[PDB]
Amino acid sequence: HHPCCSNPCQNRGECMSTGFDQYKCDCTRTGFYGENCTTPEFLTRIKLLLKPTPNTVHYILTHFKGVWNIVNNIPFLRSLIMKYVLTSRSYLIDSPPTYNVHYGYKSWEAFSNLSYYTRALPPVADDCPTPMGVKGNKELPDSKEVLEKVLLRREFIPDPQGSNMMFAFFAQHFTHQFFKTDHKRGPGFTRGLGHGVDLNHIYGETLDRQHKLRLFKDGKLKYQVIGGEVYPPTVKDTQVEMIYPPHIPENLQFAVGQEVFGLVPGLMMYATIWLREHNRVCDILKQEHPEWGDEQLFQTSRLILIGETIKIVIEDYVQHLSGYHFKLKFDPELLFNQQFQYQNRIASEFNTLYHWHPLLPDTFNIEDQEYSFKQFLYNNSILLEHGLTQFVESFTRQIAGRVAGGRNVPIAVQAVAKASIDQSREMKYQSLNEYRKRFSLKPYTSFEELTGEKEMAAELKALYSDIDVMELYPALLVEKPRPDAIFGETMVELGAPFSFKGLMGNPICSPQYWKPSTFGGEVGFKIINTASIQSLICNNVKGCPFTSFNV
Amino acid sequence: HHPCCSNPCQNRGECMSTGFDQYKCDCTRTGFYGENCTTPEFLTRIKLLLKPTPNTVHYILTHFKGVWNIVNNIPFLRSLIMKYVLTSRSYLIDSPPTYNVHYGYKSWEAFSNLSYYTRALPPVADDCPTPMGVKGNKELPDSKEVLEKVLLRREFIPDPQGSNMMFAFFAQHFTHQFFKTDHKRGPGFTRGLGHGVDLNHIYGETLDRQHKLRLFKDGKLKYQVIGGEVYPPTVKDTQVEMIYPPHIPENLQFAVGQEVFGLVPGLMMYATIWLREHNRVCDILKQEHPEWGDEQLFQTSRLILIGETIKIVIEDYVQHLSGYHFKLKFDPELLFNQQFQYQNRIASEFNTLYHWHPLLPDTFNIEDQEYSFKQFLYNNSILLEHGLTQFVESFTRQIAGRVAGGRNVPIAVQAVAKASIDQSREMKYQSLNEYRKRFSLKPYTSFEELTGEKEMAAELKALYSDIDVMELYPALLVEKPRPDAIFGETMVELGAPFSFKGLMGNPICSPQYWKPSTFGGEVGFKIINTASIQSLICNNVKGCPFTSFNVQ
Ligand code: COH
Ligand code: COH
Ligand SMILES: *[C@@H]1O[C@H](CO)[C@@H](O[C@@H]2O[C@H](CO)[C@@H](O[C@H]3O[C@H](CO)[C@@H](O)[C@H](O)[C@@H]3O)[C@H](O)[C@H]2NC(C)=O)[C@H](O)[C@H]1NC(C)=O
Ligand SMILES: *[C@@H]1O[C@@H](CO)[C@@H](O[C@@H]2O[C@H](CO)[C@@H](O)[C@H](O)[C@H]2NC(C)=O)[C@H](O)[C@H]1NC(C)=O
Ligand SMILES: *[C@@H]1O[C@H](CO)[C@@H](O[C@@H]2O[C@H](CO)[C@@H](O)[C@H](O)[C@H]2NC(C)=O)[C@H](O)[C@H]1NC(C)=O
Ligand SMILES: *[C@@H]1O[C@H](CO)[C@@H](O[C@@H]2O[C@H](CO)[C@@H](O)[C@H](O)[C@H]2NC(C)=O)[C@H](O)[C@H]1NC(C)=O
Ligand SMILES: CCCCC/C=C\C/C=C\C/C=C\C/C=C\CCCC(=O)O
Ligand SMILES: CCCCC/C=C\C/C=C\C/C=C\C/C=C\CCCC(=O)O
Ligand SMILES: CCCCCCCCO[C@@H]1O[C@H](CO)[C@@H](O)[C@H](O)[C@H]1O
Ligand SMILES: CCCCCCCCO[C@@H]1O[C@H](CO)[C@@H](O)[C@H](O)[C@H]1O
Ligand SMILES: *[C@@H]1O[C@H](CO)[C@@H](O)[C@H](O)[C@H]1NC(C)=O
Ligand SMILES: *[C@@H]1O[C@H](CO)[C@@H](O)[C@H](O)[C@H]1NC(C)=O
Repeated sequence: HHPCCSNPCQNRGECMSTGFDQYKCDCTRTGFYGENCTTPEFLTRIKLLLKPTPNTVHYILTHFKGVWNIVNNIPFLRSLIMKYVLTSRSYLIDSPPTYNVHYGYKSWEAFSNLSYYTRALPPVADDCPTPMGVKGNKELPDSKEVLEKVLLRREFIPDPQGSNMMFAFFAQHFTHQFFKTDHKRGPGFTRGLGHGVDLNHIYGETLDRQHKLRLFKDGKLKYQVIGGEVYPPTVKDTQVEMIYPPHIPENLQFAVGQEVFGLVPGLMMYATIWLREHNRVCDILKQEHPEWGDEQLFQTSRLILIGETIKIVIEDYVQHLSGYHFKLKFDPELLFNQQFQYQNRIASEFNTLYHWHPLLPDTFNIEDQEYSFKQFLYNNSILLEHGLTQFVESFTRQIAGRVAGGRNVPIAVQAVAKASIDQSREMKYQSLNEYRKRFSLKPYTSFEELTGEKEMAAELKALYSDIDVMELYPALLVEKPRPDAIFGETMVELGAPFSFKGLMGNPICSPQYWKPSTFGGEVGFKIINTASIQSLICNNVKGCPFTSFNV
Repeated sequence: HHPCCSNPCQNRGECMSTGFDQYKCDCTRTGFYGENCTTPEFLTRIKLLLKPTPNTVHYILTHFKGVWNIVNNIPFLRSLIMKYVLTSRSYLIDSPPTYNVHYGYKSWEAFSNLSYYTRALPPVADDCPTPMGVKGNKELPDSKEVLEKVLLRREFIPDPQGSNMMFAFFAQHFTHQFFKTDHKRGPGFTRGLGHGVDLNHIYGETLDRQHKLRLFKDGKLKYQVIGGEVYPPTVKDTQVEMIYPPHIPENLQFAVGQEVFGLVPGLMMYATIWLREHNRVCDILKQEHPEWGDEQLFQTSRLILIGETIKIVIEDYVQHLSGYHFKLKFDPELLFNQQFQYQNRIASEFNTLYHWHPLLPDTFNIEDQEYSFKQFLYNNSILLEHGLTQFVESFTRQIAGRVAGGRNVPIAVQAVAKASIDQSREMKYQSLNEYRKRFSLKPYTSFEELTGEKEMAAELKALYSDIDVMELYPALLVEKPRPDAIFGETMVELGAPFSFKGLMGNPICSPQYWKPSTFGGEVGFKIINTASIQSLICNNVKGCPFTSFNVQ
């Protein structure tokens, strides 16, 4: 079998076979040397002794509110701190991208083929004696057993950080522009060839699909008006393929950028909000530029909406998730003096970690109604009956479920949760602790240390036997959360690098794009730099209801 | 008409319409302010006072040969100079890329659509009152008149720098991996979706083509043996589509990565050399890794060959071309402490400036024979008859034409030269002087200053009237060359930025790829760092004939 099965190279060393049963480690630029890149250089010794742990930093960022208030109101310090956040996080990501499901060594095929998700760690070789390499049993524990013992919800565990349904559907809507798995090809393949925040979930992945969705007047998107209210246009009207059960009434077959968005009325809420926003921006730009044509109005609006999305994601969405007293900032200018690659490739593991199915409530509570999953799935009727105002008001009030801490996956989505385990096994994922080491974390030494608890830990110990073969996805959902937090350490420490890299790595953040002229002048530039989730809803929802990502 | 037609914004300022009759210039990070970004900031004033002109820097690099001999032997100093050559040139390129033929403003379509060539300068708007904007006549001069008066070869003018036929065909072979115009769509569109040095002209653009060219044993490419010599396989054997006229027999239909390489035996020469190199590297890698399979051997060989190619392009090809006494260096590590984007998008203007048709000779001289264009085109029998050794020996000593200086396009490719002018106009290119300002060069004030001469200058003046409506491509071919040199100023100052961006921007040059293990260990890595045109030929051509890019 492959000599690198045991994962012998440490500290980001590269393993290469040199014979049938011999390997070598390439310690180039790791700060380490020796056979396995474990002997630190003198400079690395001092860097290690002085580096605070992720949990220490977390404690500082979530405490001393009085100091942060001062720091937040001095732009020089705010910028300084945000600059460090962006750079230190992004440095953990290979960019240009490296491995994928089929390639555990660098290759031109792996670099150039955009159909693959990329990989932060190379897959376990096909001939390895063990699923995780050399450690553990000949098979991983049964998929269903792990799910039932440790993942499935008994009683609803609300998020202590206060995340609501506005946050939960935003997460789903937003991420489904870059997590679009090509199930025809396999779990390691993507249909999102733009690999980032391109807004294909609004505009369509292809030019053919985009042009069917456009009005070709004033830069706007097609729409229908039901009950005086503006909604996405119809499948029949546009000839835009969508996924719908055969029984859905013609006029509730809404056509939007992303094919799967008719599945959940919560996604159509955001789909409707964003379509209105685009046409609102068209109106603004037509005012500033009576001379512009349909095409330029459309493209400029799209760039503006990308900017708005990135702004909201950092300053409202990640801000909420973090729990920090420090106010995160969206400012491309922070990187203009830094080394940074304005490109992104979506990683399979980033897809895997974002399976936040525990966020889902037991029922979806609109106005006086409480809908079960069966009633809510594929029911755009609910959206038309209640309206966007009521949707926002209700979902702002409804608490979401806790992700870490264990046992909070709703049984309605049990098949999806199991699929996450099975597919990551098909894609030969390395172990939790291998991923922790990859992102500068200390490997867990026991199951009890993972869960901060005894019962689930005991169950897991019987199932996996060795902590060093525990699986990434299940561990993320059972991990001891931070104090009164939605996530545990591994979720934050892996997720933040991928996230900031996808956000800042956008062409619009690059110096030749980050100018008012790109967005139609100061007016369009202002729309981006003052965007918020509140103003998104205020501008596009009748009655301007209060909203936020917390209850 | 569009308010920005007159290109009012200077120094990289971006023009935006603010009404039917009005514009605004965005001067962000240009170092200038004011209505048209022409009022310099204080720091900018100092920088402009102490900045040498491209001409004086060229002088320094082409003189003081003894000084440069010392400099070339001081690793620290060589690194410092080479580092500045890379950075100062690269900042002239937009990366991520901006405009294209359909988009004079920034847009997601322009950014994300790999089928377009990008544009260093936005096209002239569709409703502008003149082709160049506001200046000059309603119509440009007849391109046939321009071609005939100042472009067409009278007597052959040899290159003073001594470029040979090895250099001319290497240029053609190398660049045709990334200049692959999509004629079914138009001249602003490409088929090279990799936009750089991916070696698709060897391995194929798509995975289907690659798999048909591969042997699936030992990482190797399919081949055939003719008279004990290794050549590419046939169309019949691979089912690989190639462009060949009907009269070409089955056995002479060689199949290579790039569809058009059957056109020219000089191209098929390099195709055969590089196929041999691939299979040679596979042999070496199998010796180091008897445990590896076919797929890893193929892929790792591809990565090494990409390395070899960049190494050769910088240290042999650009070196010869530059005329410098300073030794250029391929070293990715020079950029590791620098702000640099490891990505590339091929620019339409880079394609246009690379139409070096004056390089071509009147006849192709192999051993005893002198083949006309008609006898040479599509005639791979010439290659089998003489062999690679005689091809290398013959092309090494045959001189190429001078590109700049006028009247040196061979009449055989008359139609191709005219097409370069026509297509430029079709793609709504801005004027020569606009492109010069775009690259920090002084605009020419007269046709005489452009040509350094009187006869062609006056003909051009009668055709164009105004120096500010002179077109880019004709100007490059008529421009006053540097002393005893192949190119004029505009060719080098536009060409170099596009070039180093394409070479260093390649993912293998990035810190995570530039490691011995990417290339299968220290042996594989050393193949890259010791690669040269001579060694490529020595290892792959029987007898190891001597070669270089100059006649000597
Ligand atoms: C954080 C947002 C979020 C939530 C709340 C969520 C909870 C829900 C939910 C309840 C309303 C429904 C009806 C769905 C339905 C689906 N989810 Co999500 N999943 C979410 C983010 C994801 C991710 C991540 C994937 C995997 C990527 C993929 O398959 O495209 C996913 C995939 C899907 C798929 C494709 C099948 C597969 O193989 O994964 C279906 C169907 N969906 N999930
Ligand atoms: C620098 C290398 C080089 C040389 C020596 C060269 C000299 C020669 C030559 C002598 C052997 C032959 C037979 C050809 C034949 C052709 N050249 Co070149 N051209 C070259 C680089 C180009 C470029 C640049 C173009 C523009 C279009 C493209 O490459 O897609 C070109 C285009 C072509 C085309 C049609 C494509 C188009 O213009 O759209 C033909 C036919 N060829 N040319
Ligand atoms: C990058 O831009 C290319 C040029 O715009 C584009 O190719 C174009 O695609 C359009 C729309 O798909 C094609 O137009 C089609 O229109 C109707 C659809 O009903 C059909 O009847 C026609 O057969 C036709 O295919 C054009 O053919 C084509 N335009 C060209 C070649 O100039 C690419 O699609 C873009 N690339 C991506 C990835 O989006
Ligand atoms: C910056 O813009 C240019 C536009 O090219 C210039 O406008 C020109 O000024 C001429 C007089 O110097 C006028 O005849 C005419 O209005 C205009 N020319 C053309 C061809 O449109 C502005 O003067 C200049 N502004 C500044 C402040 O320098
Ligand atoms: C580098 O790593 C290898 C493998 O991880 C180490 O070799 C193993 O060490 C353990 C000691 O706990 C033994 O049980 C194994 O049998 C050893 N051999 C193999 C082939 O796995 C090696 O010691 C490390 N080298 C250094 C210098 O630290
Ligand atoms: C990217 O990779 C995929 C998978 O390797 C390629 O799809 C394969 O293409 C071959 C030959 O074209 C088919 O025989 C296989 O069935 C495909 N594999 C699948 C569908 O999983 C794909 O062609 C590559 N993309 C590009 C642009 O080269
Ligand atoms: C591909 C484009 C990327 C878009 C970004 C998508 C999602 C961002 C949100 C969550 C990512 C997952 C975990 C990060 C959790 C908290 C962030 C705060 C940590 C920090 O700030 O230190
Ligand atoms: C994808 C791009 C690949 C690179 C293109 C390959 C070769 C470029 C060769 C010539 C380009 C035009 C003019 C001359 C360029 C450099 C000469 C020395 C100038 C310098 O060094 O200061
Ligand atoms: C409500 C749906 C959840 C079904 C899970 C039951 C199957 C897994 O068995 C679990 O064993 C655990 C031992 O620690 C018990 O604490 C759980 O109650 C039990 O569910
Ligand atoms: C041999 C010296 C070249 C003279 C320069 C050409 C001047 C115009 O010669 C033109 O070029 C072509 C050449 O066959 C012909 O097709 C045109 O009919 C002819 O007008
Ligand atoms: C559809 O949703 C509506 C709410 O308007 C509800 O009355 C109905 O029962 C739902 N239908 C199904 C099949 O769930
Ligand atoms: C092709 O070249 C061969 C030499 O190998 C020569 O004999 C023949 O005449 C040429 N064919 C044509 C059509 O010019």
